[PDB]
Amino acid sequence: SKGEELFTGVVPILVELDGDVNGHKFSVSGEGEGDATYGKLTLKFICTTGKLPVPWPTLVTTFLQCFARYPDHMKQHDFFKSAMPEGYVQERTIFFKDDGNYKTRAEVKFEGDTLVNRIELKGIDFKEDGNILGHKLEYNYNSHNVYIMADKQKNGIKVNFKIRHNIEDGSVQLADHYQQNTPIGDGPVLLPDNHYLSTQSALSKDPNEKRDHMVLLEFVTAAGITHGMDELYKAMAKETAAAK
Amino acid sequence: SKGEELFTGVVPILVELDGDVNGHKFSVSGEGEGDATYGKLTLKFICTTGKLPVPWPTLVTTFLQCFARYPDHMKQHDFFKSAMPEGYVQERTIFFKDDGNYKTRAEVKFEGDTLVNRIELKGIDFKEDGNILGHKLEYNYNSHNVYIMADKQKNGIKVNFKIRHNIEDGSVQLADHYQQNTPIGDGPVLLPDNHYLSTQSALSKDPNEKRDHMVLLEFVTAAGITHGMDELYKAMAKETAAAK
Amino acid sequence: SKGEELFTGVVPILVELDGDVNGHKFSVSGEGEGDATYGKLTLKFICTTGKLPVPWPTLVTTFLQCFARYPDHMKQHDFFKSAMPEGYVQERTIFFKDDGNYKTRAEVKFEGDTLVNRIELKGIDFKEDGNILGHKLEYNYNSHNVYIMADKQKNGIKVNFKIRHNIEDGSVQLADHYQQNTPIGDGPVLLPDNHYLSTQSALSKDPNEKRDHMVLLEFVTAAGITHGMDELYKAMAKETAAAK
Amino acid sequence: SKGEELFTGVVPILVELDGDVNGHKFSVSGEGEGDATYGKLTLKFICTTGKLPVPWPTLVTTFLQCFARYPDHMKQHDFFKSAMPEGYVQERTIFFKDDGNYKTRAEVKFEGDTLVNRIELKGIDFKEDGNILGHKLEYNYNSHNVYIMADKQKNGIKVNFKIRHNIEDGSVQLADHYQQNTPIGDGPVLLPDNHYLSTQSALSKDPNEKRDHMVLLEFVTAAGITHGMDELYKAMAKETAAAK
Amino acid sequence: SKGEELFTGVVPILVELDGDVNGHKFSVSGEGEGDATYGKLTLKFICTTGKLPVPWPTLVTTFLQCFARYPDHMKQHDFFKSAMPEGYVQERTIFFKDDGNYKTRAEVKFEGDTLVNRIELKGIDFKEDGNILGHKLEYNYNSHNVYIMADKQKNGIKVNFKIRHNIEDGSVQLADHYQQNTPIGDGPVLLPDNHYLSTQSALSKDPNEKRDHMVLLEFVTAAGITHGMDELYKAMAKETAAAK
Repeated sequence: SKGEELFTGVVPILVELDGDVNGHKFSVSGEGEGDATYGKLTLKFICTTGKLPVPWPTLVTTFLQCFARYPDHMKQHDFFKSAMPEGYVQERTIFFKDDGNYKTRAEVKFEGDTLVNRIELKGIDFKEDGNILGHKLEYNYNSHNVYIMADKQKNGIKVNFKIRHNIEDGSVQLADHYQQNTPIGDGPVLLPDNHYLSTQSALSKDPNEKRDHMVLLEFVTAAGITHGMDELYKAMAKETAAAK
Repeated sequence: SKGEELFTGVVPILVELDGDVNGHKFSVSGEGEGDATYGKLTLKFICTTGKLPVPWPTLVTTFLQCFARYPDHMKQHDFFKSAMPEGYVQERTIFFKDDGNYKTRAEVKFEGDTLVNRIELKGIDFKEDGNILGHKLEYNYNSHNVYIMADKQKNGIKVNFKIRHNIEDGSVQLADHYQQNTPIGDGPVLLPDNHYLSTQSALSKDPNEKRDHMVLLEFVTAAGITHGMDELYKAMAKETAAAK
Repeated sequence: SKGEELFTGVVPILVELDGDVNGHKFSVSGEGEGDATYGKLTLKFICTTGKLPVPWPTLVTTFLQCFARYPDHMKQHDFFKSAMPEGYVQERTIFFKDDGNYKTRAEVKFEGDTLVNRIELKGIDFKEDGNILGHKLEYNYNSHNVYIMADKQKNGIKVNFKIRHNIEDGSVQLADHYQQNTPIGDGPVLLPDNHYLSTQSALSKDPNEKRDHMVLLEFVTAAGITHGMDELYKAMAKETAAAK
Repeated sequence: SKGEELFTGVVPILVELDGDVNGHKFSVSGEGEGDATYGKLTLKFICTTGKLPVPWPTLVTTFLQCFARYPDHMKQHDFFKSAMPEGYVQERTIFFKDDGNYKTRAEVKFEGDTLVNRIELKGIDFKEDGNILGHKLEYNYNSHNVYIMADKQKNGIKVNFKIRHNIEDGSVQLADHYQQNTPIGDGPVLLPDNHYLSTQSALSKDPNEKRDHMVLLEFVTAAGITHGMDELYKAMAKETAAAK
Repeated sequence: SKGEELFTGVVPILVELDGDVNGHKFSVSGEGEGDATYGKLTLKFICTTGKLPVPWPTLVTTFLQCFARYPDHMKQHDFFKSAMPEGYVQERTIFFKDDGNYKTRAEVKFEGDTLVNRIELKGIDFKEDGNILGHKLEYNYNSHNVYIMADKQKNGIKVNFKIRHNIEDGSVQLADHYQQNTPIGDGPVLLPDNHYLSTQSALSKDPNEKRDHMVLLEFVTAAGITHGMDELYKAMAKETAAAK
């Protein structure tokens, strides 16, 4: 598509979030850059209202899947870039097992050269003695699979995945993500066949930063559709010998 | 600074210009809004004296750099907002290659909630057979780099840049801009280190408007100072593996 | 309209008020200037009968909406200037919650180069132990919205708004304003569609002045009617990329 | 070393090349996978600028020696994997006998899970009537020996080899390769003793692909250092009988 | 056949095994070379997971019958080489008398110049006080006969044999091997008549090796089909005299 051409180089990113979790109001601003050619993301997030009332790892998925690397054979399955520059609405409900939930609405689009992610988040039913409000999550991040299917009825996609959050004691806190993406523009988009994104993330701190913050490095590659060239490679491997 | 806090939301803008180019007297009034959080400007200019005697693209730079987006790591380099609300004087000489020049003086400041840009312009030595008085400039606008340095002696900044004006035949008309900004108030300002602003502009017409006018959409982002976190991101990229 | 042309520059203002509040007779004379191009008002009021028997903030709204700034796209909604120079009658009833009321009649018109506001005020049913006659109002002023609708039957406008008066203890004293304006002249006027005025005011004292007085600085901008150019700006923002 | 552990499974590969040969600008993007356990490489290259201005076989050596299979007894001689994940710089000059030369600079490293090869190529002094710009090379590939020595002075390796390119008429076009590899990271690397890599390659086309492209299947095994167990095997062969 | 031509010289071998015996997980990697012209095999196996949980002699048969020497008169009976380079699947159940069993699945094929044997092994019902988990097997190996018959129904062969494992006390532990081989490719293979392979093996240790390992030297020759030239040799032996 035309949208994919906007991602050939390094694109500046701006993330803005306004949240309420059990009545605790907070805001986060993030800046960084993305290089979709390598499915790469480098971002630094600052809590602009003081101390973040929830663990930073609970916000990773909320805080730009258009920066995923789609292999050549699978380029037609990239809904995210096809919706650009007009962008898309990304909606989620995140159910933390035996705890509360986050409900988010975001708009991801270009504002000049910048790719902007503006998010509204509401969290409810969190337990004061639980892992989230108890800040019992390790400051690290697992590798996940993000499952994508077309949602023809809504001219978009339905996305589902379970994130694993390591807890201090060695247990694992699960968060079930129900997601849907819909284009903002009225133009045609690419609707994909079933596939997935393979994610990997590193969390760190900027030693110079005094504000409550998170440094995120993330790599995302699409997978799940075959390139159906196994029989070609097999023929060549034979040919290696057919003459030898 | 305190001034930067005046730019967190959408700010109404009012622009007023009085000009004389080779004795042709004209006035322009502009209205719009700015959202510095996204380095974004939306303005509509009307020539209130009839037909504009010069091409609209020659007036773009004259017709609010306080609406630029300064990345978090570079906020201390934003002279423009630090001078607010008292404002600043912006002076330029614009030398059109092989043609005349414009000399401008403007005062940019708040008047209540409105950010006001009041400008005096004098143009001389323009050739009647030239690109400017000949109206040979295409109604479009290029992307430029605006170089900024501190001017400690004047408690302000010195700004320099060359704009490229596309001509009907495919040639390019250059305009060398020499600019200086000085605070109006007696309070301390932020004096920056060398950096630049990256600009992008779109010119259009309001199909309903009968008066001679210009619709301008502009995005400006500051750049040039590093965030010096390349070695941190490198350490995390290693760590991605150090345990894997 | 023709009337709007009388407001292009700085216009001198003269305000004269004669009042009776619970039988306390007083008079106020004000002088200043208005610059409607910037929706700006600068006035100094003197109580010419001695000590003012009521708090100065209760008289702010009574003591020239023709000095409001109407955006270009909304100029046809400016009743106030369309009635000039003949002027208009401005009538109000101001109901102070759990206290008395003011009933005012004013004539706003040009007398030579001067814009004159002559007012008759009667206040009744004020409580001697209340906030008004008790002088419990803070010497400051809030920002309000003044709602305007056409009153075709009377060839004028109906105006309604609630002012918030900060009280010493931190409570807020409300004053419900019911207003109507009718032209003095027999000529056609501009009757508007529903809109509002956004007001902001600063109260201060002249350190040299020995008389009971008030210094007022006020900015008023009309709003509420869209410029319906959001879809144009959206097209340009796309075009920014359509070629890039 | 630690780096060798990154190659135990199937690793995705991404290759990006930007070239200029006698002023003809071109770019190539390649994707595939490597399984160093079997010294195996499967890659598909696309010319993203249109028609490739040179024969595909001239680019094979330029377009990931870390995927070579080092026998157990020789694992300490694998510089390529020891430099990972930080990676290495690979520089070459390729002198085509009686024709021009290519000068290349590449960076081979991990970007998340992907092994990336980014290359800059400049070709000069090619003859318009010659085998290269004449496209007289057969679309096939010979088996070669790649000679490796330590370069202690540069903390890397020096590599030298001659490739044989079959020409339409039955002649053979030689290309002398002068190569050097240097680590990107500041950590210790394995510096080898003299050895070689034995290469075998098959070129094919994807019958479904409309773009100018090349499918490559390649096997590389290190050799040249003895396992010095010939005398042990000799003793066992004797023992086979010593009791019989 | 064509496949036999791949075995005229020394062929490098790579063996990879993943096993589970009574829940003990282990892996073995082997490297060596084969010279089928002389029915000769030289291999060194390393346990890559630590200590091997079973005796090395129990794994000999699991850890490349394509390296057998078939006499000239019997070349048509060599299924193993006829299946090359595509290779074959080799499946076994090995029943250790009065003890557990191993079930194995292997794929034997060329990967470039290397002959690869990749094996999955599962062992169950082994007695903790028995010879296998008790490590009571002598580190030596007997000479056996491997009986081969065509399996037309499966386009392959059925193989059966009993191995003799010397025990510390002088007893002999038997292992009944039930084997089947089926081609991986869809091309025709040589299906043999009934015959056998005569095997001889020597086990040793590499005195320099610190890892748990096994050095294997093995010779295998096919037999069982007569060359039917006994009557010719008899005629010549007569002729020796018929003239003398």
